[PDB]
Amino acid sequence: QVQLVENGGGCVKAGGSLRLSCAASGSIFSINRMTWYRQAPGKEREWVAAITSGGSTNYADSVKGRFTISRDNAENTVYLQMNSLKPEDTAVYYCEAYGTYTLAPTGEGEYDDYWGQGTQVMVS
Amino acid sequence: DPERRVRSTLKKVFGFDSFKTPLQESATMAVVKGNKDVFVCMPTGAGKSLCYQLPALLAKGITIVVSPLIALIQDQVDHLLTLKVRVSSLNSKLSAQERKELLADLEREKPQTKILYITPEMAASSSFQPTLNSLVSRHLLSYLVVDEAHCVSQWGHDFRPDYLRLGALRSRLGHAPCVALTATATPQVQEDVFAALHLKKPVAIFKTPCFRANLFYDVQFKELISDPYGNLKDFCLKALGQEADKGLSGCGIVYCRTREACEQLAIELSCRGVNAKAYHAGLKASERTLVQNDWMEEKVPVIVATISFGMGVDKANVRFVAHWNIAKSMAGYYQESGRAGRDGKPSWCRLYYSRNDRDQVSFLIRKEVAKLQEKRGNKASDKATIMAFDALVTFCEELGCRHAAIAKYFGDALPACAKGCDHCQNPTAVRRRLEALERSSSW
Ligand SMILES: [Zn+2]
Repeated sequence: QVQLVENGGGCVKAGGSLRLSCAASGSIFSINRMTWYRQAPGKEREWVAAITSGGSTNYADSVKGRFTISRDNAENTVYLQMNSLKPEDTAVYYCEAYGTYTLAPTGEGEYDDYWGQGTQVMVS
Repeated sequence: DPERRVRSTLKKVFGFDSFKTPLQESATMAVVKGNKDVFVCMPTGAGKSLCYQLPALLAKGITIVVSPLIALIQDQVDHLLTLKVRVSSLNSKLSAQERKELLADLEREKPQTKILYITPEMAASSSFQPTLNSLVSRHLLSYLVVDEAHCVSQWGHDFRPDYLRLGALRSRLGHAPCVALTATATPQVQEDVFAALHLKKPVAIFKTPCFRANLFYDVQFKELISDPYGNLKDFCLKALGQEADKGLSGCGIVYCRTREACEQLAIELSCRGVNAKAYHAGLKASERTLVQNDWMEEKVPVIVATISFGMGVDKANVRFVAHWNIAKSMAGYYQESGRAGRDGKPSWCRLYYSRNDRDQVSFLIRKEVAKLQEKRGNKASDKATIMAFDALVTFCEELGCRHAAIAKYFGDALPACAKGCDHCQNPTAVRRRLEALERSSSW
């Protein structure tokens, strides 16, 4: 099957900046929609921002202009640049691979949704 | 085990000792286990049918097969009957008595019918809803199958509003695994299939790859070529000369847009010492049959043809396929070029690209789209037509593996090109020629 493995979190101070990287493993041809969710402990899962194959992007109101996502098309990897961070933003950050087309040269593939492991993000 | 049964039923009923290919086998096994919806995209002559027919016999209940037209349906039913398999067809080309004989059979606990072929019209009709309702309730539905699945896509060539009801159908038949088949699906068409039919993740996919190791793909720029006619002759001489002892060995096709270009290219080739004859709609039927004959029986090694080249014509030792002019679509180019090397031996596929050609075709596509738009109004397929051409222009004007560009369009994995195109064999020489073209582009 497919691995989503997120990286690039840690502790930083208010006004500071991080850049998260989510790496997608396996025979991936395309992903309809790659989406950033964050889980603040004792709060409901929050939709952050997302990017379509072809690079259309949309962002939660609570993070517009502070955050920006992008895709290394070569790498099948997305990035979330988070600047001007706030204690609000403290959460586990993960990615949803909606409409994930996989395919070997044998001709044998799948089409599925996948979820990431998450990376910890602390803002003091 | 399941393998023991499948092998056994393949042998006892269908007659084969082993599957054609391990892809056909893998599809087949995935449908049998019945945990997943399945998408099967194999070309004509692959035995795509076996992948839902054989699993249907090994299940407890009935397999409904939805096919768009009865011509298609009929071929299958006759063959299944010849195998002594309990098949039936429900259509509106059937007498009320035959219809009602069948509606009745279906309302039995343990019906005679094992496999039911049905048209989309019939599968939606009020006359059938209650029969279906009783079949689900009695847990007699083992599989829903949708053939010509691509018909659900407006971005496919053959859109049917009929097929839009099938998604609702799939939903009602929740407990039942759904198989969708077609020969022809772009990635966009596959995403329309999976969505509109409400298939269930994980959708397992079984897709014969475009890639043929023994074809050598390259593009030449007519603008950067002093003797275009002379370049072509040398290309034909390389391709026809792979057994020097026989002299000329094999045959080849040159494809042109226009008849004038055919006549002319045939004469140019003939003069430079490669005997070539023109094939087009202009000629009388008799001249065509005589030219085709001469090519088929190797009297004349080279045929210069318009898009008219016979569908029923398949020769085994076609050593080269030269497009003098860019084709109307990536699919057309794949199909026309793919007439080469059916005998497994090395063959050459060359596109002669000019921006002037690009512009002439670009326009003619848009003209004939306009003529269809006056007769039946707008369609999202019209956009697909134009993008089918863009993909072939993009093939000509980029750096990258030629086989890989073809595979990306059709939705295959990155293929194993063994220095099997110009770019993979010498990346820098391609950059040279592409740069050279951009110098003429200035102003
Ligand atoms: Zn290549």
